[PDB]
Amino acid sequence: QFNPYGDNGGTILGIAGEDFAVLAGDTRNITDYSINSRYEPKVFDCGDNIVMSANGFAADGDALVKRFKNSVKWYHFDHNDKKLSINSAARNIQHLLYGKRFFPYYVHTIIAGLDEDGKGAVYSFDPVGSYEREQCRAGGAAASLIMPFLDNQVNFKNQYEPGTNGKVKKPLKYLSVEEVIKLVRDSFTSATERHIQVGDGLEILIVTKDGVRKEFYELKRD
Amino acid sequence: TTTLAFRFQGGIIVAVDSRATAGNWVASQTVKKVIEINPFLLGTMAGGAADFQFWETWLGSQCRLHELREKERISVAAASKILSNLVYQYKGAGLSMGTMICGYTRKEGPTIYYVDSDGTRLKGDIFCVGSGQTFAYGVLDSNYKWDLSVEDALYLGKRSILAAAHRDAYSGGSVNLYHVTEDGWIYHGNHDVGELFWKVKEEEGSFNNVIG
Amino acid sequence: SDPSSINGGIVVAMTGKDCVAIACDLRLGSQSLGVSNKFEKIFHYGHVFLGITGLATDVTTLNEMFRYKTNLYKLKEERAIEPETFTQLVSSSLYERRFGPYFVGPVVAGINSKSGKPFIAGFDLIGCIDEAKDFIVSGTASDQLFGMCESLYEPNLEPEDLFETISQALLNAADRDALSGWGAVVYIIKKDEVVKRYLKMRQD
Amino acid sequence: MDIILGIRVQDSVILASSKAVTRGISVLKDSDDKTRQLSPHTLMSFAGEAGDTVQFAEYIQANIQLYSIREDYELSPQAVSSFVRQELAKSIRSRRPYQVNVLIGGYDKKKNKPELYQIDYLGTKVELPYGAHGYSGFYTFSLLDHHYRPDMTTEEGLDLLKLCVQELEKRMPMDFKGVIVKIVDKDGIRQVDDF
Amino acid sequence: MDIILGIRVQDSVILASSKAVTRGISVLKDSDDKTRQLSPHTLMSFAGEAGDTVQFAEYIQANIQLYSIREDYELSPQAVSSFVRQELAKSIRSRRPYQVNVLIGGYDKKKNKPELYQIDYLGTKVELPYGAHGYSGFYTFSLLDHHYRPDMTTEEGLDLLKLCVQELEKRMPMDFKGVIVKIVDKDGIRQVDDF
Amino acid sequence: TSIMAVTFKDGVILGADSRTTTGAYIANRVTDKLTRVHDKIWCCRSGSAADTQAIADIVQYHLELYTSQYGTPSTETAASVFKELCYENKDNLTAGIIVAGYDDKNKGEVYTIPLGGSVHKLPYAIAGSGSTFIYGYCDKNFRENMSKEETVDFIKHSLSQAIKWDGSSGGVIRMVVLTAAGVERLIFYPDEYEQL
Amino acid sequence: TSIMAVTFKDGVILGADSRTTTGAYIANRVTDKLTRVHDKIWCCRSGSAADTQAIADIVQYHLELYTSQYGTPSTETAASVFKELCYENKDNLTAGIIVAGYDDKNKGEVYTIPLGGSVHKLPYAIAGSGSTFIYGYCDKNFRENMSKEETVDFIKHSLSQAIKWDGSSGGVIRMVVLTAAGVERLIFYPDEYEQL
Amino acid sequence: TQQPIVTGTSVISMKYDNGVIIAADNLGSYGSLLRFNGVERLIPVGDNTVVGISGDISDMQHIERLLKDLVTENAYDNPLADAEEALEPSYIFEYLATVMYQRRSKMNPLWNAIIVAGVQSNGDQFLRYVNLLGVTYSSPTLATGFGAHMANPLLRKVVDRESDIPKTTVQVAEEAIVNAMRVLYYRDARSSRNFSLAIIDKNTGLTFKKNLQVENMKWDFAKDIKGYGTQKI
Amino acid sequence: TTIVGVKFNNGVVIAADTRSTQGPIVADKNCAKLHRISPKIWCAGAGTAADTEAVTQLIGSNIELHSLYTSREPRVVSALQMLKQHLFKYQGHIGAYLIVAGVDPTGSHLFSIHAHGSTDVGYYLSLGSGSLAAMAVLESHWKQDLTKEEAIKLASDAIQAGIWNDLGSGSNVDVCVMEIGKDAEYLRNYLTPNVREEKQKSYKFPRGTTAVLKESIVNICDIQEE
Ligand SMILES: *C(=O)[C@]1([C@@H](O)C(C)C)NC(=O)[C@H](C)[C@@H]1O
Ligand SMILES: *C(=O)[C@]1([C@@H](O)C(C)C)NC(=O)[C@H](C)[C@@H]1O
Ligand SMILES: *C(=O)[C@]1([C@@H](O)C(C)C)NC(=O)[C@H](C)[C@@H]1O
Ligand SMILES: *C(=O)[C@]1([C@@H](O)C(C)C)NC(=O)[C@H](C)[C@@H]1O
Ligand SMILES: [Cl-]
Ligand SMILES: [Cl-]
Ligand SMILES: [Mg+2]
Ligand SMILES: [Mg+2]
Ligand SMILES: [Mg+2]
Ligand SMILES: [Mg+2]
Ligand SMILES: [Mg+2]
Repeated sequence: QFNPYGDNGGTILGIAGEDFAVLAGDTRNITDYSINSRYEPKVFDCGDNIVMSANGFAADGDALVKRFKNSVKWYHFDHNDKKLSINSAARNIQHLLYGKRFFPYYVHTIIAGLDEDGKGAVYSFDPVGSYEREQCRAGGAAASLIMPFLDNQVNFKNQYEPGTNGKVKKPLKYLSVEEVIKLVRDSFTSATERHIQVGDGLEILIVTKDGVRKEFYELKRD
Repeated sequence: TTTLAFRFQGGIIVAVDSRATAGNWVASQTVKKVIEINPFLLGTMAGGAADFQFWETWLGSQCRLHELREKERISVAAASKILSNLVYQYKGAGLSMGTMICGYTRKEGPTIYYVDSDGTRLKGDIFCVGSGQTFAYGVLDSNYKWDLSVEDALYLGKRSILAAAHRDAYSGGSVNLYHVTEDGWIYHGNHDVGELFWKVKEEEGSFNNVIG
Repeated sequence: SDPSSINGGIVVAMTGKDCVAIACDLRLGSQSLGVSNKFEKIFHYGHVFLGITGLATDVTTLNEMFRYKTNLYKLKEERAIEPETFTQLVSSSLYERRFGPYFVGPVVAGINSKSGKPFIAGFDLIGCIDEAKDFIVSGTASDQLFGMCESLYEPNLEPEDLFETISQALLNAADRDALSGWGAVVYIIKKDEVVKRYLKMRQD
Repeated sequence: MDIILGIRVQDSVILASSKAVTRGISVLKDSDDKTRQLSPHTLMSFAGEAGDTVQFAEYIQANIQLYSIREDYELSPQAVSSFVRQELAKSIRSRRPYQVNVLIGGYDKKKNKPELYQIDYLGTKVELPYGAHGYSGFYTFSLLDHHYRPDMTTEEGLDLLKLCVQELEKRMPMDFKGVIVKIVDKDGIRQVDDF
Repeated sequence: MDIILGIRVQDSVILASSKAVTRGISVLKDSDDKTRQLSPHTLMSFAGEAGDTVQFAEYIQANIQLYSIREDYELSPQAVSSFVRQELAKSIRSRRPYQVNVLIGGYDKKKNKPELYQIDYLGTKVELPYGAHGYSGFYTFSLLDHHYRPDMTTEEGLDLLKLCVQELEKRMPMDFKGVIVKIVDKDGIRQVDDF
Repeated sequence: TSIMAVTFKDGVILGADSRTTTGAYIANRVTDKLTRVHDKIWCCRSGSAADTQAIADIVQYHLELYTSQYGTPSTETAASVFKELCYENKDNLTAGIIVAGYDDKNKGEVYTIPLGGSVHKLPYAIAGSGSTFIYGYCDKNFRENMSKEETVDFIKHSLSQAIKWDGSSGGVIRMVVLTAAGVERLIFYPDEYEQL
Repeated sequence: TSIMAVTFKDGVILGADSRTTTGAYIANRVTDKLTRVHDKIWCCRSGSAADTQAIADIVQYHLELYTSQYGTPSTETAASVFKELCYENKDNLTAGIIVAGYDDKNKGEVYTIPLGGSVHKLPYAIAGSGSTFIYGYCDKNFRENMSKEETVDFIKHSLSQAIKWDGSSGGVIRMVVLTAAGVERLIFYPDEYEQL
Repeated sequence: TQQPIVTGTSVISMKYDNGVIIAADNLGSYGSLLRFNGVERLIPVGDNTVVGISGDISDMQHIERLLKDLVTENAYDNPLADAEEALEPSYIFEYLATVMYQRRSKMNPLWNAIIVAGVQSNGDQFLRYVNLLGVTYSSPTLATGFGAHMANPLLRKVVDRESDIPKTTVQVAEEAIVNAMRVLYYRDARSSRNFSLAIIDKNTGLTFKKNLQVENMKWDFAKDIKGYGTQKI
Repeated sequence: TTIVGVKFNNGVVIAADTRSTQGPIVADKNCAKLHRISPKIWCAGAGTAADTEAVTQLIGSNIELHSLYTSREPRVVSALQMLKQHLFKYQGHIGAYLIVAGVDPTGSHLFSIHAHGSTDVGYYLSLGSGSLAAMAVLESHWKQDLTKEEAIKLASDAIQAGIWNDLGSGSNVDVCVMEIGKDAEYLRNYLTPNVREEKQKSYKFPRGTTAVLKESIVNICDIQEE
């Protein structure tokens, strides 16, 4: 019997800052126990200061990103070159995904950017379109390895203030872009060590009011 | 998932948990299981998350078109039936939905309709839906009265979710409270179960089995 | 259906400077239903500590079995069993049930009384030994624990620092697992003193 | 069979067990006592597959009664529960396992303490203040979590038990034809004939 | 849903239908009315798969109400039952059939006679003095065979119906939370609020 | 089924057995598996008898209509029409067809069309259940530009062996010769080819 | 797997390819499928490698013990011991073994033992997946009382074709000659036999 | 949904300093039967692109006709068909990738794995993969089927990353490809000795090599190997 | 798992990677896959990790007793015969795939064993999920009459091919050289090309960060005197 789905592995990570947002993802692409490519870009600039990644089955992931980029283009034509806000992009992606409710895009989608007040924004989708704004979200193969670490080191979960003994929580102080990138890099370094589908390279897309910037870092190739 | 909604003297209380699970994996602790259909209608999330979000957002569009055409607020009966008739067309296809359509109108008063992906549509006073529904029902049934105060009703709904959050592995995270009046719903905050459990344990004297 | 994830639960072990640490959650369940918040998964035979995850009836059975075996060991050898030796005993005992195994994920931890060397080890259900220097993980949130341990851990931590690391590793891993939590315990083990600490965590 | 409950209070253990025996489409009996006295101060209730339940219960009963005669001494509830667990743990890897879940309520005369043990068919033992098997816990645990105190009297325990049974009678689809309630304390075992 | 009964006496038709709505492990409601008035002197009770039951009942109701307005005339119970049968007979060979069993109780104003029709989901129609769907008949038919007379009064019919419900409450495993009883006669349809 | 087509100096020769089996019962022991789609374009049929007959009948119709409009079709054209039917309906067909024909320009040509619907132009082709047992023999014994008598012997010996070992093949060995001279039918009986 | 044994004037010769495949991966391209159960009684192995090795090892043990008590065993005796194991354990074995040996009294003998466990004494035998493609060739080209050089050529040409068509067969062509003179091993490489 | 009948095995390829190399054997297998020995699985499009195809041959022949038809269609009303508006490797690939994903989405796939190798207008090397699922990826080395498992490791020793491409000459690259083809012949049970190789260079253009053979094979050591363990003779 | 064996002039060498995995998760990053059957007979295992460990210990134990009984150093063919007959008896259910190598009074030997009980002889062999990557290197660079230094290089290069290209293999390269008339040298972590880079941040917590309910001393000591 023909199986229309496949698993291309990979892992992605989105983190929303105070006035910025990052969307990172490893550059390894696999099937079963073989490496297809050590550098296959997974996170994309879709215009209007929005970045997107659709992790899982790469054919569906590429199809979706392609259709969303197309949706941005036609939004400009139909509505006098108006900028597509991140919340509007999120709703639009829901309809793209739910449009194939009974033959789904086998991907876990994440987009990132700035909201209309200029604050950092990350949205997270399931395969059939259910979405939600979040401060922190890892997706893909090593998502189970990364999320607990982010609960602890970003949201300071289970951390309390010395001397008080469980009475006073650690205050939720804001993280800089330099501080977030450190947590992203350590998340992927750790994930690479313990997950076979993660490695080769890390590509980070940083979104600010000034625009979209890229940063690349090497990962272990075993 | 634990969601409840019950009718009382002061309108309707809606209370839900916040946890989302894919197997044993806790996908999210901050999920919004109450959809704000419009300023006067609410809907709850159980079963399929996308199906709920998509079709009850769609429902809000249909309710808006109704009051534009008819120059009048849509009834809770009519709004619930639009959704139940829709999912009935999709019956067999594999939609997964269990929701309480909650509202307060002049002609009906406070009304709750349980709507199902099997096409079931039931009017009722108390409803609990989800993997932790039986735990919530226990607290509700033993403590429910029509003449509850808005303050006590809000607490009962909060406490009933807590009961389920504790025992049911697939429920927890935090509790979202809503209070539905004729002039619209009123949000009554997000309450972390971690902090709420200890607060309730001490103040209420309950959960003596658990060491704190 | 899957025996290793009916009851749920987790164990984690770590090494530090002249010390080891082993920790576990307290949940026992019947799939979605939480049954007990006092089901400890760490046991000890002399100065050798054993954590066991998986099917609860086997956890109990194996504890009783290793108590049985280490007691006879002590009577004949005229000394307490060591972590290295006990590890081999666990491996032997599991493999003899090769085609009808105990559905468990054991974890050994302790300090060798003669050499003073910190020791930890892990096993699969069938007896294969994983002897790591840094840390061992086991249970329904093992993926989460691997992620926490890999980032949080650094070598040669002092006992009181190691406590914080292993505790935060367990707590945050358990909170991302439906079948783990409902309390937690941490053992800090030194050559001639052992401190046991119950942790305060969310009860959902 | 269907519903079996247990609650350990200050000075006693209370076991409640349904009376219905349903075979397919018909309720053949509405007065069935799903329990056996293992020793003067130890009671075991049971629920599971037909035949296996009674066969297992009577088998355990005989073994404990044999021990009592041999040593002229009553085993502690803890000792009896450990014995029962081992038999079930032995059973689960047999050719045809016993499909039986049990609650063991006993009063330890040495320690002067009531004790409730919950053991499932796999041989999974837990000591609890209150317990249940099957779908029973799903309705009653939220009420027990709320109201239970370790210093409750026997009368207060029965009232909390009535509230549990009422909730079951309201929300369970199956008609279990009420429950037989039995109390285990320092004086032994007795049945509450009106409930 | 579960239990629906029907009995045709001298001058009326009596329909009894359970109040429980169970979804899986919980009884979501205990006051559900499993019936629709098709016309002033025709009542239809129903039981089957969730959703399909109400959807079908309301669909039939709308069609009969449409006929009543168009012709300014009430269709006979026989005519309504034949229409309903055809819809179910049409349904059984559809893509997704209606999984609904019905009883149609009506009073024919032309012939001055009560009439009870039993129709299953396949479109199998039978006119009867008394009828049931599902497992309900298995308990009640022996009692109805024994006691039923064609010249019974409405009060006698209700007493025989109580005896049927009592037998169901004794021997059925499921708790159906009692029944709503409705009477159809020359004066129309009314509900017996105490039963 | 044992079928083959072989090109040679003067043109091409098609060869086939005559056995048709339903399980182990021989439904027809004198079957004609060499069938005509045009004057000098024939085919050998293997697989489903219903499918291959239905296909061949459609091809004959297409080439008859082709001829009415555009004159005589090439062997390549006939093979293409076979392919189009076999490829586009691959899910519902079990047909292994060898197409053979004679032009004056192109001379003898052989195209084989296996289950998939692919086309393969070859000097000679073998197919059917019985072909498996003669891959070795045919490869060792085939030469290009053979004479008529040599090619008849090559086919006769080959199918003789295929018949000997394959239970699904048997009966008479039918052959059809395609040259400039015309169309010649040949038949060879068991008593002749078995003693080879 | 392509294996064969052929009797001739001076004795018997066993032949085999050297390919061992796990699916489409060639696990071993230089395998020795010609194995010794006694000084001048050898066998060719096809089917499960584990099964045929286990069987051959047991037979060697039986013939070693036979020799200690009753002197040199016949080729028929060796074939009988193979059969006994293959027949009595037919439900749990996948083994197709050709037994070949040389007596002075009986000279060259060949026994084939297919899956079932039956025994068939033959002038020559072919087996393995690759044998299907050379039934025609071997039947047409085999003669009784051939010379050593002729028999080597017959085997070399046969297995060459079997290798050519069968993906499961390949590598080198190993041979073992059994005569009064003794035991001679032969090997033939791809560059030699492919151009035949 | 179908099953592949007549199949083609590995296609292997890599980038070098001035262009790309691609290769594939000339076999059309029918299960374990090595049925057809003269099948060309490298199909050039224009003078700047070569499409290498593995998997089902009937579907390959269909794809071959689509590409032939694509060249015809591009020439229509196009004065610059042999110049600025000629078909690029990127155009040809994207077309195929669209078709492959559409066909998998109708549950009726072209049962193939395809590698499009070529050189763009600006001299840039193009090398990208697509298969029956519509999955696409690019890499300095690309290989299908068994090639992925055995060829890539060898080719990655030459070009391990992007920065190794300018350091790799056409002679070194071709040597690595030819060696890889030998290894596949040793170890792939559905391969043949005969193969075709194509080089697309930005300076010297398209060089298509037919009727190549695997040579310099090591088999001599086989004579020493005897039995399966204990056997000495 | 990538394991290889390579014959050379005066002996045999085996090598292996050091990654053990449970599904897609790496359990041990420095796993020891080279097992000792006897002092000069070693083997590398793939497949079910417990089975390969267990079956080598059992045969190794029996080989030791056999060596003591016969007053002779153990032979590789004995280890081979005992392993295959054991594995055959269990019809593949004991999932042990082994490359057995060693030196004995007969000479130097190299064999492979599969789970169903089949054995093979060779000058160069590879097993495991990375065997195809490793065999590609072996087929490209192997020759007759390799020196000790060349065989170690070839063996470790074959393992590296598995480490980099196969996801089932990784971390370090273990080697064991068995030369005739010499002690077998076990080179643990012969290569270390996968050290983790320094992290961007230290995650050492401030003391008193975790919330605690109870503390207590555990009594590990025996029952005391007086
Ligand atoms: C609840 O219904 C639930 C939640 O994950 C979603 C987010 C509503 N749905 C499920 O399928 C699982 C089992 C959860 O209970
Ligand atoms: C040959 O292919 C064959 C013939 O019966 C028909 C007449 C072509 N087809 C079959 O299915 C049987 C088995 C024969 O091989
Ligand atoms: C031959 O029969 C064969 C060889 O691998 C072994 C070495 C005999 N057996 C098989 O299963 C494979 C497919 C080969 O045909
Ligand atoms: C290797 O064979 C392998 C290793 O984990 C062990 C340590 C030998 N075995 C496996 O099952 C996994 C998948 C690895 O390939
Ligand atoms: Cl025919
Ligand atoms: Cl073999
Ligand atoms: Mg990795
Ligand atoms: Mg948890
Ligand atoms: Mg919970
Ligand atoms: Mg239990
Ligand atoms: Mg071959």
